[PDB]
Amino acid sequence: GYDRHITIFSPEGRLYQVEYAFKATNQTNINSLAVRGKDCTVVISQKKVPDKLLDPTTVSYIFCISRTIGMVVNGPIPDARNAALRAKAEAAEFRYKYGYDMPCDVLAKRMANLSQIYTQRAYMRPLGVILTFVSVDEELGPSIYKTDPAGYYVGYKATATGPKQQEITTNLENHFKKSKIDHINEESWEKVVEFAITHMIDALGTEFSKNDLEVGVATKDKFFTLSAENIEERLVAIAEQ
Amino acid sequence: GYDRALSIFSPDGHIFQVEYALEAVKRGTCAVGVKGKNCVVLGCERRSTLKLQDTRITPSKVSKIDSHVVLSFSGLNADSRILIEKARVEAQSHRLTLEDPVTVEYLTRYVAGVQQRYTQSGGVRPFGVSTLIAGFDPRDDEPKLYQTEPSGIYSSWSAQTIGRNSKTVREFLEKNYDRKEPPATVEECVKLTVRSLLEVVQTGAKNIEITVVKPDSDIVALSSEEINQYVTQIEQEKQE
Amino acid sequence: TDRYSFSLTTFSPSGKLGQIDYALTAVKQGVTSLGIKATNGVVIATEKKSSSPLAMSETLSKVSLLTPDIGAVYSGMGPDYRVLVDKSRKVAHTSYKRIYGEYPPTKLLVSEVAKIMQEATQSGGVRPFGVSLLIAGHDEFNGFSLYQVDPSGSYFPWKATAIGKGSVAAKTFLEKRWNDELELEDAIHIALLTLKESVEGEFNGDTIELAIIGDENPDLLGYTGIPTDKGPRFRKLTSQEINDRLEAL
Amino acid sequence: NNYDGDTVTFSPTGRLFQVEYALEAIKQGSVTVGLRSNTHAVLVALKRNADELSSYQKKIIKCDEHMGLSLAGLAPDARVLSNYLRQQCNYSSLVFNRKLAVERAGHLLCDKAQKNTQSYGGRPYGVGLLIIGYDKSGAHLLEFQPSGNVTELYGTAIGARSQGAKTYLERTLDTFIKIDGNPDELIKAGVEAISQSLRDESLTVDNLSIAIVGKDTPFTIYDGEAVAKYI
Amino acid sequence: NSHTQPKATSTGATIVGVKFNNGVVIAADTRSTQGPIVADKNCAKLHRISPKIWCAGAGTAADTEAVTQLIGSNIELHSLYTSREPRVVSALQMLKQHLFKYQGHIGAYLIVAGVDPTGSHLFSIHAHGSTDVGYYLSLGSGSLAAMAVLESHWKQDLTKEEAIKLASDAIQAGIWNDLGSGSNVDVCVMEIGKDAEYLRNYLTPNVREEKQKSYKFPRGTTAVLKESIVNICD
Amino acid sequence: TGYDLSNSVFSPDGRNFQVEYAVKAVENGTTSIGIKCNDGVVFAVEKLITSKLLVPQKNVKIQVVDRHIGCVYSGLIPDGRHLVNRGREEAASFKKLYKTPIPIPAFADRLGQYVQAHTLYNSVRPFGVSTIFGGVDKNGAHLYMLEPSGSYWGYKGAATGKGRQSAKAELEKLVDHHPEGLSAREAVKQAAKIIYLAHEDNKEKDFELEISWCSLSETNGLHKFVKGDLLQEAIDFAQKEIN
Amino acid sequence: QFNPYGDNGGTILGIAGEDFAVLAGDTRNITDYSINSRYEPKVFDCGDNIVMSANGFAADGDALVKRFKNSVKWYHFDHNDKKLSINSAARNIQHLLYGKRFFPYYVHTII
Amino acid sequence: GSRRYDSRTTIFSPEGRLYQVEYALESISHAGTAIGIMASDGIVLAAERKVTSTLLEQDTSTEKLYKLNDKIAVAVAGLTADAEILINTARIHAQNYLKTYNEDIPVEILVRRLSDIKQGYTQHGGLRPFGVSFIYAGYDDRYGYQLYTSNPSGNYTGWKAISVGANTSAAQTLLQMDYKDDMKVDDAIELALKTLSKTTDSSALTYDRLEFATIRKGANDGEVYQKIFKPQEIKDILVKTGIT
Amino acid sequence: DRGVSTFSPEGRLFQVEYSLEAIKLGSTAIGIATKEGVVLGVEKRATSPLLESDSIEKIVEIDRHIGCAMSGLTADARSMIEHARTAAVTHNLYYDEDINVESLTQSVCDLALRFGELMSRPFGVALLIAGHDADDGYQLFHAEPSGTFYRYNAKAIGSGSEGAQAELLNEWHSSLTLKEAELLVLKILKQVMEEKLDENNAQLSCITKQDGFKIYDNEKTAELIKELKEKEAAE
Ligand SMILES: [Cl-]
Repeated sequence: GYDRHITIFSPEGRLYQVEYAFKATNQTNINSLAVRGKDCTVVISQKKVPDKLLDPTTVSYIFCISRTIGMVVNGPIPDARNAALRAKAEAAEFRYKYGYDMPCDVLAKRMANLSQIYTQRAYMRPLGVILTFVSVDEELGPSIYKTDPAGYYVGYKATATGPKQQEITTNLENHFKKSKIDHINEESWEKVVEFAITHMIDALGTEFSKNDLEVGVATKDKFFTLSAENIEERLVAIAEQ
Repeated sequence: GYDRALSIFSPDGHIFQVEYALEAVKRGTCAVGVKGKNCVVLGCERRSTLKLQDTRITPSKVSKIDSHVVLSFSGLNADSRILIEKARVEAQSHRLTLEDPVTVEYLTRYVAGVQQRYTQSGGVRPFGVSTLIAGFDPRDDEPKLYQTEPSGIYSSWSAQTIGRNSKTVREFLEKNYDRKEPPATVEECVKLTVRSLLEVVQTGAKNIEITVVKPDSDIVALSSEEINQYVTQIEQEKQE
Repeated sequence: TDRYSFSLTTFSPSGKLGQIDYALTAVKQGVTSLGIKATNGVVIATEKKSSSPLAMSETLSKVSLLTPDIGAVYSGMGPDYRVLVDKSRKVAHTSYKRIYGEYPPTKLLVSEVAKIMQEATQSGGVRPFGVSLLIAGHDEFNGFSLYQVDPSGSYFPWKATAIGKGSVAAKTFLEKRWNDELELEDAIHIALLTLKESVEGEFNGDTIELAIIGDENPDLLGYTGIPTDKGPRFRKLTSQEINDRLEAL
Repeated sequence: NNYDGDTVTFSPTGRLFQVEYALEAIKQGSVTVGLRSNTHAVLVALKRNADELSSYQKKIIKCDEHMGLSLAGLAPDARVLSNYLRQQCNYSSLVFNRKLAVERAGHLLCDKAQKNTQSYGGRPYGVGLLIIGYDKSGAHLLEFQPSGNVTELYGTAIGARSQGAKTYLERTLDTFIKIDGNPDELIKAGVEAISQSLRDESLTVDNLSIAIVGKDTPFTIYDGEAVAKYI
Repeated sequence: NSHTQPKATSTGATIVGVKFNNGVVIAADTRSTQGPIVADKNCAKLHRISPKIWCAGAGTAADTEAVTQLIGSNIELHSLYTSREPRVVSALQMLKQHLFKYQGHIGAYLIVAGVDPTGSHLFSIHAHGSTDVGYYLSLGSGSLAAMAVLESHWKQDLTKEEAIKLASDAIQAGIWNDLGSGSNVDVCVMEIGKDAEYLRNYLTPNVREEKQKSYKFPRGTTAVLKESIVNICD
Repeated sequence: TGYDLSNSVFSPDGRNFQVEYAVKAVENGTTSIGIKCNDGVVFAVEKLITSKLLVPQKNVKIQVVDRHIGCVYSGLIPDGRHLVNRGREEAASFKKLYKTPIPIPAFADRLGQYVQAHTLYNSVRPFGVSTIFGGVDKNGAHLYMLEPSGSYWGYKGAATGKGRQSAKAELEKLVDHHPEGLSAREAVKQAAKIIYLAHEDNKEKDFELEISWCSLSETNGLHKFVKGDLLQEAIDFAQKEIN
Repeated sequence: QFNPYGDNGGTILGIAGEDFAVLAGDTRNITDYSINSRYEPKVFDCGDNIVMSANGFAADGDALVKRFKNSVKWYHFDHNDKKLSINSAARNIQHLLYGKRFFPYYVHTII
Repeated sequence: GSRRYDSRTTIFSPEGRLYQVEYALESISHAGTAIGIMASDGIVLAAERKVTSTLLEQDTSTEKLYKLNDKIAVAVAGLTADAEILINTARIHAQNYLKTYNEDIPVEILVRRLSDIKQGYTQHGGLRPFGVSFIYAGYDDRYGYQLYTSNPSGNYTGWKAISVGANTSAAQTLLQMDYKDDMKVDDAIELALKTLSKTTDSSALTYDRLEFATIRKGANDGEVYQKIFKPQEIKDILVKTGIT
Repeated sequence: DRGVSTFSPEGRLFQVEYSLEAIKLGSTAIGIATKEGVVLGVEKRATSPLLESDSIEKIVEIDRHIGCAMSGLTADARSMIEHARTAAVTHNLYYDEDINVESLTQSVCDLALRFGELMSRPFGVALLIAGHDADDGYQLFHAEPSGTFYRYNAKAIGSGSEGAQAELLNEWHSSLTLKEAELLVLKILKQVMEEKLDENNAQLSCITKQDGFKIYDNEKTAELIKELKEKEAAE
C-alpha cells in the first residue's frame, strides 16, 4: 500500500498523507483561539513549559510575520518555524514588488497554494501545521484567515484550533447566536483580550496563570504580542468582576 | 531526467533486460541473409494474418542506409526506425568528413555501438531488435554480410537468419551452404534464400520479400511475380 | 531535489488508469454543482458547504471569474480548483491576450485548462487534479457555451449538466425541464429547482452561489468613453437577488 | 534487514547498516600498522596477492612530501580519497604557501566521507586509511573510517587480525614513543607489531611494505630488496 | 539589447496630468510623428492600465504601448488573485522595476494617474526607472510649453471643471508652439467614487479646410496591363 | 505498515518514524551539556578513552562558529561536523551582508531550518545528532539545544547523550538553588562535576574531560577552550565531589 | 581602460655543453624607469635536473613556473615516480602556453 | 529514496513484451469504434461517439475526428486528452515542413514523426505511453489517397480499409468481406456505416451518436476538399442508405 | 528492487560481484609474460559454423607497445578500448613519449567504478593488458570491473580459467623463451576448450620491444599448432 506513503489518490479518492498531517497538528497538545473586535483582532494560545530547564521566553507558537500581520501555529515547532520564515519572506517580497503591505487574506491564500502543491507534488511532504493569520486590514478591517495541510483556507468571524477545538467552537457559536452580530462589540483591545481568555476558561474548564497563556493582538498599522506582566494585568481584571 | 538503471546484472551474471530484448527479436518476423560470389541477398518474412493491407505505402522490411548498404531486421518495428535513422545520418556524416562512403563493417560497428550504449545507460531500455547489415565497400567487389543484436555484439556471416523459427532456417543453411563454393550467380543466391524461407513461411504469395544488392550501388527489390517464379520452380523440383 | 521523474499514473492490466478513476471518485464525493444553457445566456450554480458556522462563507468563492465573458465552478477538491483558476486566468493572458489583444473564446480557454490537467496525468512525480470543472462563457463568433472538464483532461460541451454528489438525479431532472427555447430567467428558475433537491440543510442566498453569463454590463465596467468596450458578460448574483427568485418559486 | 537497502535509511535502533557493511569490507582487507615517535612516523603494511603468479597489491600511497597513507579495503576508493588529499595538500601550497596540517587533512576526509552517508543514490566509501605526516606541530598518525570518524593516535592497526598488533602497540606504548632520532629502530618496532597479526605466513622480501616520514626525512616508501634489512 | 532604432516610431507629444479636489485628470495631444512627417493625425496616447488607472505615454511609441499593456495584463491578474481593485503604486512599482532592469533601452516615458481605495494619485515615470510625485506634471517634446502654462495658472484646490480647463490649455500650448505636437486634445477624468470618463477628441481646433478642387479622376485614366479575379474562399 | 522505511512519511499517528530513529542514534552517543550563566555560557563533553593509544587532548570535539559561538553535540560525530560547517557559512554570509556578527537566536534558526529541511524529502537522511550551542551577543547570553526533527528552544541548562537524565537531574538542582544566577567560573566547575556524575552511565571505559566557555567578563565575549590550571582546578573539584 | 600586461624587464641566457648546460639570468626587476628589486631571482630549479626561467611579465612568468613545477609533481604521482625527460617537459610546457592562446602568458621561456 | 515507488513503465516482460503498451492497447479496445475506408476517388472516416447523453451539445462538438491540415485528417480511439497533445504536435510539424520546403507535408512523413514520438515514451523517460490509436486519412501528390494507423507502441502500417477501438475483430471481418479495389467514395460511405451498424454495442445507430468525414477530389478541378459532416448531413446520409 | 551501488552484508558491491559471474561465462583468454616478450591468446568460440570466424576480434591493439585481450560481455569492451587508445595517444601528445603500461591500465580501471544512480552498471568484461616500456620492461596486467588490477607473470580469464591457472602455476618459470610461451598458450587453450583447437577457432598475438604489438596470421598459428602436437608425441 504505497498510496499511503506519498501524496497520490487511494481507491476511495483520498490522500492519506494529508490526513495524517492533520493528526500531527495536535502533537503539541495546545489549543488556540481567535476573535475580532471593532478596531482589533485578538488571538490567544495555551503555553505549556513542562521542562524546568527550558528558557520560557523562547517557548512560543505565535509569530510576527510583518508589521501588520501576526500568525499562530498549531503543530510541531520545526514545521511551524518553516512556515513562519516563508510567510515573512513572501510578505516582504509582496511589499517590494507591489508597493503596499500584503493583506492578511492574500498571504493566507499564498501559503494555502504552497500547501496545495505539497499535496499534488510527490517529493515534497505536507507540513503538519495549521496556520491562523490575523490582522486589521486597511480595506476589510479586522480579519482572521486559517490554513491547513490540505491547502484549504477561509475567513472567520472567530475560530479555534487544537485537541479541544470543538468545545471552544460551540462556546463561541452560542455567543454569536445571542449577540446577533459578527464580532465582539468592544471599544478597547484590552477588553477583547479579556473576552477571549474568559470564553476559553469556560470552554476548556481550566484556570490560567500568567505563564499558562500566550497572547497576540492586531491593531491598525501594528501587530504585537503581550508580555507575562501584560497578561497578568489582564487576568486581574477578569477576577475582579 | 529519468535516471533509473533498467539494465543491471543478476546473481547468476545475466542482464535480464538484454535477454528479454532477445525474446522480442525471437517474436519478430523471420529475416534471412545469404551472400554469394558477387552478391548478397536479403530475404524477409511478412505474416499473412494482415489482409486489406496497402503494400504501396506500408513500410518495407529492408531499408537503404546509403546507396551501397542495406539494413533488414527482426523484432520491434518502432525500435528499428530509430536505429535506421541514426545509421543514415552517420552515413552522410562519414561522406562529409572522410570524403568517402562508409564500409559495411564501419556502419555495422556504429549501429552495434548504439545498441550497446542502451544496455548501460540510465533511464533507457535496450533495443528489441537484431539487424542484418549487407552491402559492398567503396571500389570493392567482395560481398559483406554482418549481424548485430541488442547486447551490442556484432559479427560477419557467410549466411545467417534471425527472428521467429530462425533456428529451423539456420539448420537448413548450415547443410545447404558450402564455404568452398558459395552461390556463383544471382539466381542461385536468390533461390537458396527463397528455399530457406519456404521451410518456415507458409505460402510463397505476398509473404516473402526479396532484395538483391550488387557492387557499385546496384540495389533492386523484386516484385510479386518475380518471386512467385522461384516459388513455382522450387515446388516442382521438390516433388521427386 | 525532485527525483520523482517517473509517472505516478500508469495503465493497469485491465487498461484502467487507476489515479484518474480514483480522482473521479473524489469528484463523486464532492458537493453538487450544475450548469444550464439558455438562448440568451448561461447559468452556473452550486451549494456553499460551510466548514463551520464561525467561518465566513463569503470569503470562499466556489464560482470564479476567469475572463470578463467566462466563468467557472467545480465539484471535488477545493484547493486543487483554486490553483487551476489561478493557472487558467494567467494562461488566458500569456497564451492568447498578449498575442491577439483580445480574450480567448470559451472553447480554447477550456482547451488550455484541459491541457494542464492532462499533464498532471502523465508528467513525472504528480497526481491528477481531483476536480471536475464546469466552464460557462460567451464569445462573438461562437455565442454562449457550456463545457465540462474532467481529471483525465477530457472536455465535453453540454446543453445542461450536473456533477458531484447528486449528479445522477440532477441530470434526470434537467432532461425533463430543458428545451431549446429557454430564456435566461427560465434557466435560473430551473437551476434553483434542480439544486434544492441535492441541498439538505438551509436553502437561501447565503448558502447558494450562483453566477450567469448574459448581456453586457456597462455599469460594471468601471469607465466610459470607448463605445466598443461595453462591459463584462459575467455577473455573480447577489444574496438578495437569489432570495427574490426563491419567493416566486 | 528492511533498513539496509540504502544509506539514507536509519534502523529502529538508530544504526546505518550500509555504513556498517562498508566497515565490514575493511575487516576483510589485509593488515596494516601505523605508529609514531616525536621525531618520526611509520607505516607498515602487509601486501596481499591473488596467487604466486600475481604481483602484491600496493597498500601505501604518497600525498605530499610530508604526508601519506596506507589503505585497507576497496583500493579504488583509497585512490579517490588519496587523490582528494593530494589536491587539498596542493591547494594549501599554491594559495597559502603553506604545508597542509595533518589534523586539517583528517577533517577534510571526514567531511567528504560524511556527505556520501546522508544522500540518496550514492554509497559510503569502502576503505579504511591510516594517515601519517610531519608538520609544524611534529609527527602525527590518524585513523580514517568511512563512517566519517577520524581519530589521532600514537599507534594503531586496521584490517584482518589487526587486534594482535593493536594489543602489542598498547603494551609497547611507553617504549616506541621515545624512539627519537632513530628511524631504523622505530621501523623495527612496527615490523614486530605487524608480526603479531600473522598466521601461517611470514614476512618475505616482496610481501612487506614500509613507509616513513619525519623531521629531516621526506615521505618515502620502501619495497623489494630495500626492506630485506628488517626481516 | 540594441542601442536604438531610428526607423522605430518615436512620436512628438504633449501629455499632462493635473490633480484636483476629488481626483485627477490627464490629457494629451493626438499627433504621431515619423521624423518630420506626421504619420497619424489622430492617434490615442491615453492608455488604460486598469478601469480606474490610466496612462499617458511619450517617447518610443512601441515601448510605451508594449510596457503599458504588459503591466496592465499583470495588474489584472494581480487584481483577480488578491480580490482587490488595483492600486496606482502597484502599477508604478511594476513599471519602474521593468524599465530599470533594461537600463533605459526601453524608451518609455509615462505619466501615470488614477484612483483606488487609498485615494487619487499622480506620478511620472522616466525610461531609466526613476519616478516623481506631483500635483501637476508634463512630459513629451511639448512639456516645456505645457509646463509654462501649468506654472502660470495652477493653484491649490482646483475643481473638476477648472482642472480640465488647465489641462487642455497646457496641451494647447504644446499643440501650437511645439512642432512635435498637434491636432486634437484627448482627456481622461478620474474622480473618486465615480467611473472614469474618457473624453476622446475633447477639442478639435485643427480641422482641415475644404480643398479648392476635387481630384476624382475620370474612369480609365490609369493604364492597365492585366486583370484577374482573386480567390479568397476555400 | 512500512511507514518507518522512508523519511518525510507521516505515520497514521502523525509521526515521522525516521526522525525518531535518528534520536536513538543520539541517545547512543556520549554525554554533552550546556550551562547558561550570569554573562555567558559554558559547554562540556564526555570523551571516551577507547585505548591508551589515543593521544590525550588531541581529539577535540567542541567546535567554534564565527568567533563568539560554541557548538557541542552527541550522536554521529560526522553529522555534527557537517552541521557546524553549514553554521559557519550561515554566520559568514550574515556578517558579510549585515556587518554585525550573527545573533545567537538568529544563528539558532539558521541551523533549525537546515535540520528541518532534512525531514522534508525521502532523498535525504535526518541528522543523527542533538546539538547544544550558544554564545554572547548584543542582547546578552543565550543557550540553545537543537534536535534531529529541527526542534530547538532556549535553555537555562541543556543535556543530551547516554547520560542525559542524570545530567538533567543535576542541572535542575542548580536552577533551583541559584535563582539570582550562576557565575562563569562557577559554571565551569559545575560543568566538570556533572560530566563526572553523568559518566556513571558509561563507566566501562574511563574518559577525558573537555570544557569550553563564552563570557562577557572572563573571555571578553569570545569563545575559548578551558586549559591548563583552570582545567585541572575543575577536574579536582569534580574528583572531590564523587568521593 | 585596464591593461592586464606589464613589462618587468630583465634578460636571460641559456647555453648547452657536451655533458652540462647553463641557464643564466640577471636579478634586476623593474617597471618603467624605476627599480623594484636588485635581487629577485627568476631562474628556478624545477626538479628532475630541469632548470627553467620565464622572462617578461613577471606575474605571468611566476604563474607559468609555478604551474610547471606542479606539472612535474603530478607526473611523479601518475607515472610511478618516473623522471620527466627534458623533451617531455618541453612538450608539456607547449600545452601550458598554448592553453592560453587567446589570452597569452607574455613571457619568453627557456629551460 | 524514490526507487520504491517507480512502476518502471519502459521495460520488457520475460516474454519480450512491453507491459504498458499492451495495457494501453487493452484500454483502447474499450473506446468507441472508428473506421477508415480508402476508395479510388476519396477516403471515408467514420467513428462512433461514446454512449451519448441527450443533453450533450452535438453540433458544436469534437471527440473523434480532427483536422491536421487542409489535406490530412485523423480519427481518434482512446483518451481524448492524450490525442489532443499529439494532434497539436502534428499540426505544428506540418507547418514546420511547409515553412521549410514551401510544400504541403507528405502524409507518411507526418505519420512517421508522430509515431516516433510514441516510440520514445516506450523506450525512455520513465513516463506512461499515450493511450491513443490514430487512423490517418490524407492526400498528397506522390501516393495519392492514403490510410495509416498508429498505436501506443509507435508502430504504424498502411491500409485500404481498417478499424480501431472496440470490436475491431468483428469489424475487420466485415470490411474484408465486402471491400473491393475499384470502389467509389459513395459506396465506401455505405460500407462504413453498415459495418458500424452491425458492430455497435448500442441498440440502434443514430445521427447523434456518430461523427463522419470524407476527403474527396470533388472540388473544382484537381484539388482536394475536406468535409466534416454536420449533424443534419449525417441524418440525411443515414436515411439515404436505409439504416433509419 | 534495490540500489545499484549497494553493499552486501559481507562488504562487497552486489553489482560488481554479479558482473564477475558474467565474466566466468565468457570465452577463455590467456596471457604469458617473458623476458623476450608477452604472449596473448584467446578462444574465439563461434556460435555457429556459418559465422566467419576471422571477424571475431577478441584481441585488440591499443598502441604500438600495448595490446589487449578480452573475456565476458565483449560488447562492453569497445568503450574501454576507445578510452585506452585515446589515453595512450593523448599522453604521447602531451609528453612526446610512450605511456607506461601500468599508467594505461590505471586509466582504464578508473572507468570501472564510474557507475551508479556516469553509466548505469559496471562493465561485464575482464581485460588482459600486455605491453612494454623502458622502465619496467615486459608486463601483463589483469583489469577487472571492480576497478582493481594485478600484474601477472601469467594469467588466464574466462570459463576455463581456474583449470588453466593451475596449469600455468606449474609450467611458468623466469627463463621462458618466446617460442616456449607461444606453445604453452596453445597447449593450455587446447586443454580447456570445448571444441578441438585449430587456427580458425583460436588466435595468438604478442608484443615485443623490437616489432611492437602483432596479431599472428592463421598460417603462422597453424604451424605452431603442428609444432605443438609433434613435441607432445615425441616423449
Ligand atoms: Cl500562488
